[PDB]
Parts: sequence; structure tokens; C-alpha cells
Amino acid sequence: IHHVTQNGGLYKRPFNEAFEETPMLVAVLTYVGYGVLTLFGYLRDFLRYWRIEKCHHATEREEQKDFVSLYQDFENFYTRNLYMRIRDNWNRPICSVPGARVDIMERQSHDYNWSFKYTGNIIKGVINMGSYNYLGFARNTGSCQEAAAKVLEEYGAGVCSTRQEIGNLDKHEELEELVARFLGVEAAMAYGMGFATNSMNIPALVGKGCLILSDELNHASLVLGARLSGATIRIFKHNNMQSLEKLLKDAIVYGQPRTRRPWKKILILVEGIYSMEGSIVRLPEVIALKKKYKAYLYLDEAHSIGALGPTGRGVVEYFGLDPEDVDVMMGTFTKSFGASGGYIGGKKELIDYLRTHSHSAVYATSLSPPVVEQIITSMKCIMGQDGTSLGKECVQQLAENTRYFRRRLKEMGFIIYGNEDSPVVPLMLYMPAKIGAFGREMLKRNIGVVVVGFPATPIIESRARFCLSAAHTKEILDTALKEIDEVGDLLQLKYSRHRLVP
Amino acid sequence: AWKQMSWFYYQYLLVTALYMLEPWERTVFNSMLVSIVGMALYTGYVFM
Amino acid sequence: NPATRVMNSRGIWLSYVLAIGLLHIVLLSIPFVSVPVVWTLTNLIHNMGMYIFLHTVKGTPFETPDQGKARLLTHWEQMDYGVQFTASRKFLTITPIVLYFLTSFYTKYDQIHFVLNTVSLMSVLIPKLPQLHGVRIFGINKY
Amino acid sequence: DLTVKEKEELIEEWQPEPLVPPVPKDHPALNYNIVSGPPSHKTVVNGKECINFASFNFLGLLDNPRVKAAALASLKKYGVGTCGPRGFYGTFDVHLDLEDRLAKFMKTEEAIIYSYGFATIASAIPAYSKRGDIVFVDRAACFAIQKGLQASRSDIKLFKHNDMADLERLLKEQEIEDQKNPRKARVTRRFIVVEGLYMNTGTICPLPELVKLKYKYKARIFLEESLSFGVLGEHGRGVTEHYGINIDDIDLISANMENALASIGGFCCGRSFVIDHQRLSGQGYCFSASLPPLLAAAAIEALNIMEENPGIFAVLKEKCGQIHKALQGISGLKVVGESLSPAFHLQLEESTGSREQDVRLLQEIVDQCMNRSIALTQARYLEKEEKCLPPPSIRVVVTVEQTEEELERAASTIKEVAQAVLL
Amino acid sequence: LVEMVQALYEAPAYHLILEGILILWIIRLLFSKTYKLQ
Repeated sequence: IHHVTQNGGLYKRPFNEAFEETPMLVAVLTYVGYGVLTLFGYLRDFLRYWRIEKCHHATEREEQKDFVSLYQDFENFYTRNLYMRIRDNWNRPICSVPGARVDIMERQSHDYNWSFKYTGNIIKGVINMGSYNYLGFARNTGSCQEAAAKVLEEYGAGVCSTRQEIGNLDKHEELEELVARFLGVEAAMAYGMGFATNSMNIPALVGKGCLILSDELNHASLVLGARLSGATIRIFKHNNMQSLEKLLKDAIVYGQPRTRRPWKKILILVEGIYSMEGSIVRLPEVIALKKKYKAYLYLDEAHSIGALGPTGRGVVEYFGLDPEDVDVMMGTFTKSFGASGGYIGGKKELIDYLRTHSHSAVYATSLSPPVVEQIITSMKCIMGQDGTSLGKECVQQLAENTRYFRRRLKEMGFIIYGNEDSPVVPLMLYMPAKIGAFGREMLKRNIGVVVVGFPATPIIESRARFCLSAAHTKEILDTALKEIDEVGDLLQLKYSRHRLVP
Repeated sequence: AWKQMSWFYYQYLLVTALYMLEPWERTVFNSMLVSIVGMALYTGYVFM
Repeated sequence: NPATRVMNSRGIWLSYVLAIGLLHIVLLSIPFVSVPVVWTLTNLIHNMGMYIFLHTVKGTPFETPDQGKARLLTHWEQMDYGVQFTASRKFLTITPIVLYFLTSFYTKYDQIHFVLNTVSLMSVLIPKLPQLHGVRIFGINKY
Repeated sequence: DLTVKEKEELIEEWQPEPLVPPVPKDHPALNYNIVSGPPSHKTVVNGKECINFASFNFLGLLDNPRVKAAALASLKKYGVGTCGPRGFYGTFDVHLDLEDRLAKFMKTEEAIIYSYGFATIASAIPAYSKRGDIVFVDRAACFAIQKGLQASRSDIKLFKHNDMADLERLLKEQEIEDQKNPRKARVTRRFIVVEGLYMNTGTICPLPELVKLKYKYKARIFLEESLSFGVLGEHGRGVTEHYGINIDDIDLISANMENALASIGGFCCGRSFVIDHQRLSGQGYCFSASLPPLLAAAAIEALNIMEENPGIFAVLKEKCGQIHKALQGISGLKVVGESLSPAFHLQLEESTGSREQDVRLLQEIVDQCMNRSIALTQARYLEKEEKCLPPPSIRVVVTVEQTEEELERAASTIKEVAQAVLL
Repeated sequence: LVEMVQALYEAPAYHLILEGILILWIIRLLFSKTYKLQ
């Protein structure tokens, strides 16, 4: 309707995004601060060899001085010289329900973050922009936290066996039937850990003789599940549909690496939303390529199920596509439902296969009944099933909040990554000493944010990540936008070469 | 005029990543930064 | 591996060409030296630093990517996933050659500075041949 | 090479295999039992009322009314979920409190909790052991240990079950290779991975000799005791207290909070030198949401009861050797396990010769015992994915909530149906 | 720098030969393909 591609991907509405490059002077200035820190790290290592006290940390026993050393000292070099200098903004403990405002325990340090001490005070009312609470279902008073209390009273905290022995209740049977109606598939299956839905079910689908095509920026669970299967792994550029086709065509003409026999099959692992990048997958082009080359698709929508689409169905609904064109769909319940666990949906022969040949079904214990009762209630709320318009209002509110926030920051003058419809907003702040300054200066102003540094991102790509929700009022959101300006002026974070105009 | 002048030292501390070093490390760097420039004018005076 | 893509990042060549240019002004600011000796010191110090950082320190400064498959490889052998004659491996091969044509011209073509600069240039260019990709001369620096 | 016209023919003739294989014939599983209500002492399974001999809660702490009050009081002030991964506003004060209580209970220095019982020992092994290391693993280890070993690309050398002569023969062979290349032997680490009170066999590891071997051949120990924690010892501290061994000799200790604590998750306890490393290196601790606070509030309440009344561990063992003596004598069924183990096996004596015919035979005993109100289960494995697949069996699991009358009536029913199916 | 330029004329034989061999090392290395090792 709107536009097509040479592949044949049909886009109904515009697909517009932006990844502006780092200005040259800022890049040149980042390396100065990354070299000055390294020089001093070497100096401090030398002093700590026989001259500095450094008695605040731990060592090996006296009886095991002649074993081979447990660690390789050069691996935890950045940990003890860089990360440790500004690690007072990464494990902040909270003491209340997390959403839209949280209470943080106040801690202080005297030997430069090597040890901490809780004074006894509490910072109340801190605006929360650090936890995934899309749609705002994380609360301690309402109708979803009302039924969990009933189930807990009669069932108990947790089960004590596996799904295949005696840990198969009727709650599990009641939830797996509802997830399939939500997604629009035939059958589903729920597990109990989002990280273990990938690393314990991918090795049940592929083995030696098969090929895996991974996106550059995949989650750790997706990468571990592939490493455990025994298949060959090949990585393509991020969201590049030319790299994927060039790497997909060259695998059907040349076969396996040494014997040069045809591959048994080919699997493609992508994600719905990339949380550190803020982008959305080009799904209509990935679907129009795996039908032309007969590959299988594996979608991981842990950051979009409930956060995209007119009725909160995810990226498949957001693009107007047919849910049955995807071989496996997997997701979590911990980013939009305020719960725990994960699911896989798809055909009926696939779920039938996985119920018998999955590592989790036979070795790992089942889900907790009070958590299943959370998911069942909030999923019914979203479907408009309860009777109120809470599900519709909360779905729409997040869209306007995202649009307003992302538009204001662009006029203000910052560099923002990603797609215009993405509820994750990464703010660019490149220099290594501004990582430690932004987190410290925002908490002095009652705002909670997360920051990310080098051995998680590229070298000059440090950023701050904002998460929006449907519980953020317009009066909270204005307060946050007003306080971000002051810190952006104070630390000089407005790098954009071409700023927006109202 | 004090506040304004204090702001440039803060920006200098961030651009060079001394905002996150201890006081003694900071003094070790500020000492050899001023000496090199100091002996850079002396060599640009005798040979001029 | 996050450490193989560093030498490709935006502004890394111009930031490196200024690291040698800044060392040549702090060495030439000494009150009691000579111009020929300032240009020999630049060449030797740069080549020794490059030798240590590219051909002696092996492993990463952070947690090894996958169970430590690069715990025995110097930074030169990890670079660009082992692929030879990339732009980043050609810049670092040509730079010590260009910096030799200047320290030959500014020393007036002396005979004793030759036996120093030539020894240093050979020391920095021998390890970069594709034929030595992993060879440890007489066992030294292997574990 | 390969003009652009015949490439389409190659691309066009290719034909992949289906994503899942078509089912060949009738399978064993694919018939989950459907329990209505909670799996408590008296359970309803498949519409019938029966006594539970199949669940792994040895202390009867699941439906303890006191444990649920502490879980509701934590549900009433936190909600149900933690909306993040423990390094981004995901740590609560409940998590730190539970970590301190565990460390104080084990008389250890530090502790770390995971949000999933399987991912505890599957993430801890590959965080210490790397590409060029030797690991000596017992032959009857569980599946989580095998997956953790597979994820750490190290050299696995697996020895017989519970014999120190084979472990010593394996270590002495490694010493001969240390004298052939002394430069490489000084950068190579050696780990011994053992499991107090094995689950696949029902036996108990000999620890005092394994400690002596540690200091003689210089190899660290990794104890994995998720079935002796809160069962063995005179305080429920595991096997180290059973043998009277100093706990500073066992390097790392692991367990899960799912059997005797009747909750969710696992934990590792050790010295601060080794436990501090997993907080930045464990895969399942760094890239997963942390444990729901109402589940961490149940473990603290269970751990309070475990310390208040220490005579509950003597009760569990007194009636553990009761059903292990009331079963000896069945014809066609043999007992595999120790007199001190609350979860042992009944394996089939002299199997026909076809596994599929033994899994089909034991199910007759299970299905016909369950009609006499005695619920049993069968051990499940992933046949094609196991190093040393055990024989088919029937788990018999003892708890403190089973009275002596029920225990002595279970043996009669098991013997009655087994001497009439195996005849 | 009058002295420096007038000294390249009187440069030894074996040196200007080493600077000609080194200029051919660059040209041959500035025209290669790529070839990941097998």
C-alpha cells in the first residue's frame, strides 16, 4: 500500500528511523579519556604489586598457595580499573513496588566504591525510568494482585517436581490454552524462565548438519542456545537485508564447510525489538526472503509482545502480517505483564514434539501457581475480557507517551537512536567520564536511569537508556523532560548537528 | 565571574576523564601537564 | 569479540596519527638535545610501544569472549578475525615505513643512526609477515 | 566459476527437512498426569484420590500455614514480579536478606541466589573452567552438570562410580604428562566435580578420601548437593556435616531451593574469593530477571523453621530406613540406594533385553498401584541426550508427612502388584 | 635546512637502495586481495 522493496516486502505505513553518526571531534576526544585511564591502570597495577596496601580485597587460602592460580589477572583489568571507579549506579537496591515512582535505599562509600554502607535513609518518590513496566501492570493493589492471593492461599508458593513426573497441574493446562488464543496460533507451552526458554529449546530443534543465521545484536540466551546445539553459526549485519540474502544464497550453492553436502536445514534467529539499539526488525522483508529460500524463522518478541500493535499483539500485528507465517514464536512475561516465565507458540506438531524432547519439560521444575494467576488475569485484562476499558486505555497511552517524549528530546537537541514507534529511548553520551556523571547528576534530581559502557557497546557508543510506560502521567513526563535539559546543558550533551524545530 | 570560571574546570575534568580519579592521581597528572608546557616556552624563547 | 573491531572505529586513524604527532613535540621541547637525536628517539620509542602493544600482550583486557579462544593470541593475530590485508592491517604496516623516510632525511643520512633505525624497523615489520602467524621463536612467550 | 544462470537451478532444486520429525510410532511420554489442586500429602491425580510418594518435598514445608503468611505479607507490599535483571533496579532488600541468611546457615562467607534451579550449576561451571582445563567428573552426574560441562569447552575425563582407585589412576596419568611438558602444566587448572547424594543412583559420595586426593594432586572440588541439603547431617547442612569435614575444603557448594525449601531457585555458597566472581560472569545471573520477592520471602520463613526445630531431620531418617527395609523381598524388583537416602529406585531385575519393553512393563505396575491410592512416578530421561543413560526405574520418595501406617501399607501394595505382573 | 637536502646527494650506496626496496614493499602490499586463512 505505502511502499515495497525489490525483495517483495510490503510496508503498509512508513518505516522511518535514524542512527546519526558521532561527530569527529567527540570521537577524537573519547580516545583521550580511554587512554588516560589505561595509563593510570597500568601504574596502579604496578603499585599494587608490592607497594600499595590494597588489603580491602580477598585472596587465596594459605593452604592452596601452590595450586595453579584460579583466575588470569589480565582478564579483570577493566573491571578493577574502570568499572570499579563508577560502579555506584548499577546495583541500587529498592524497597517498594517498582513503577512510575520507587523508593531507593541510600548507600555511601569511603574507599572509592570498594565497599558500601547503608546509612538508614530512603529516597522516596524517585521517578523510575529504569525498569521494564510497559502498560504499567506492576502494582501492589488492584484486581490482578487480588487473585494471586487466592491461588497462593490454596495452592502454595511452588511445586516440587517436573512437568513430566507430577508437576503438571491444571493451572498450567489453563494458561497454555489462553496464550494460543492471544497470539492467534494453534498451540503453546510455558516454561518458567525467559532465559531458559531459548537455551533449553533451540538445541532440541537443530544439530550437526544444520545452519544458524544470527543477527549481530542478539541476546545472550539466543547465542548460548545456538552454541549448545552443535550447528554452524554465521552472523549478518544488524537489520541488513542485503547481508542476509548474500549470506543465505551462498549457503545453498556451496553446502557444508568441508564435505560440501547440502545443509539439512537453515534457521534464522531475529528479535522483535533490540533494547540497547532501540530498533524494530524489518519483518516484511525477512518473511519475503525465507519463503524464497525455504528457510525457517524463529522470532523472539520479549520486548514487543504487549508493547506494539493496535491491540497489544506485538510486531506481527504491528506490521499487519499473518501470525502463521512464523515457524516459532517465543516471548517472556516479565517485561509487559509484571510476572515471570516464557512461552513458545506455533504449529500443533511442533508443540507436541517439544512437550517430549525439551530439556526443561523433563529436567527442570514447573512454574509457580501464584505467578500463573498473574499472567492469566492481566492477559484477560488486555483482551478487553474483564469488562473495562483498562486494557485499551493502557495500550494507547503508551503510544502517545512514546511519541511525545521522543519528539521533545529531538527538538531539545540530543542524539536519539532507533525507530519512531519504539518505547525504548537510548540517549547518546559518548565520553567515558560522562557515564559516571549522568547517573550521579540525575539521582540528585530524583530520576532513575540506566547507563551502559564499553565492553557492552562499541568503544565510542556509550549511552543512557530510557524506558517508557503507560503509568507515566503527563506531569511526571514533563518533570523528567525539564530536568534532563539542565543536565544536558551542565554536561554538554547536545551533539546533534541538525536539531528539530517545533 | 567565579561560577563561570569554575565551570570550565569542570568541563576540563570530564573531557580528560579526571572526574573519576582519586585526588593523588589527579595531582600527578596536573603536575606533569604544567611542567611540559612550562619547558615548552623556555625552548621557544632561547631558540627564537 | 569486542576487541577485534576497535581498530576500525570512527576517528581511530586520525586519533592515532595525532598520538605520534603529540609525542614528537614533547620530545622536541627538551632544552638540551639535538634535532637528529629528537627524530631518532621518536622512531625508536614509537616502534617499541607498537611492538609491545601489538606483538607481546596476548588476550583481552575483559572477560574472554567464548571460553577463552584468544588467550594465546597477540592483538595482531586477533585483529579482523584473522583476515589478512584489510585496510586496518595495511595502515599499520605502512606507518612505520613512512616514519622511517623522515628520520632518515632529518638525521642527514648518518651512519650510526642507520644501524639503530633499521634494526627497529625490521623488528616491527618481521612479525607482520603472514608467514609468522603464530610462530614462537625458540619457544619464548608461548604461555 | 559458476555463471549466474545455473545458480538459480541449484537454489531451486534444494529441499530442506521438516522442522520436527514425523512421529514414528507410539511414544512413552506425551500423557502428562493432571493433578487437580496442589500436590500435597493427599493428592488427586487423574481424577483419583491417592497418597503422594512422588514429590520432592521432604520436610512438608509446601502447605505449611506459617510459610504462606510470610509469602502473602510480601505479596502485599511488592507485587508479583521484579521488572528487571538485578543490575538495573532489580535487587530488593529481600534478596540481600535471603543471601545473608543462607550464608549464615551454611556457616560460609558469602552466597549468591539464582532465579531458576537448573541454571545455577549450568552457569557456575563455565564461569571458572575454560578452554584448556581438565575436569574429572563422576559417571553418574545429573543433566545440569553435563550441560554446564558442555558449555565450558574444557577436557572432560569421566571416571567410574564412587571408586577412588579409578580417579587416582586417572590423576596419575595426568602427572606423567606434566613431566613431558612443564611449561603448559603451570597454566592448566584441574577440577573434580562430584555430587553428594546422587540422584540418578541414590548413593552417597565418599568425601574424606576425595579430600585427601585434592591436596595430593592439587585439584579443586565442586560439590553439588541439591538432594542432601536439609536432609543429611544433624542440622541439615548437607553431607559435609554428615562426615565432619571442614567446609573450607570444598571450594564451591551448590543447591536448589526447590526440594526441601519447597520454593523456586538455586544458590551457591563459598568463600568471598570465589563467590564474588559469578556476579559479573554467570550467564543466568547477569541476563535474567531476578527472583520474585514473594518466593524469596518463603525461603526465609522455611529457613527459620529449619533452625528452630532441628529434630525434624532425625524424623526424616528414622522413617527413611523403614521403607527401605520393608521392601526387600519382592521377586522381580531390586532396590537401588542407601538406607539414608529419601529418594531411591526400584529397578527391574534381569531385563528382557529391549528397553522399550521395560518402560512399557513398569508402567503397568505404576498404573495399577495408582488405582489403590498410592501415587508413584517413573524416572524420565532424554535417551539420545545422555552420557551414561540409567536403566528404567520407579522413584520412591519419602517425606516427614507420611505416617508409619501409610509407609507399611505402601510396601504391601507395591509387592502385591509386582509379584503378579512379573510372574 | 640547507644541509639536509644537500646530503641526500652524497647518501651512501647501500642506503638509497634500501629505500627503493622499501618503496616496492609498499606497492606490492597496497594492491593485495584479502584471503582469510584456510
